[PDB]
Amino acid sequence: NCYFPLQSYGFQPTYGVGYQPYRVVVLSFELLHAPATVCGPKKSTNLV
Amino acid sequence: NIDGYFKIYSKHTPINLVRDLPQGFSALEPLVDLPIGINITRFQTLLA
Ligand SMILES: *[C@@H]1O[C@H](CO)[C@@H](O)[C@H](O)[C@H]1NC(C)=O
Repeated sequence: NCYFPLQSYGFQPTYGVGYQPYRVVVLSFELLHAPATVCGPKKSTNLV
Repeated sequence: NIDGYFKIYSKHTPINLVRDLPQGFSALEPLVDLPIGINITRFQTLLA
């Protein structure tokens, strides 16, 4: 009942629709306590 | 340091004087603004 706590993944090109490897990104952000150093792009138009 | 933004304004001007801070007048232009957020309580320079 001792267990080494990790278990390495197995990813072969033969596996079914579940076992296979999927990459993840989480755009985590912690919000609204400080001055801004990022926003999205501020699109613009021709000068009449 | 204003509401989480640091600001530098500066000048360089030519002189000919021996001793004291030259009597006369010029303004400083704003050079750079940075959103650093830190508490500047105190400071030091850097010699070479
Ligand atoms: C600056 O000081 C205030 C007052 O203690 C504090 O609320 C704030 O978190 C401080 N910020 C830093 C980066 O020291």
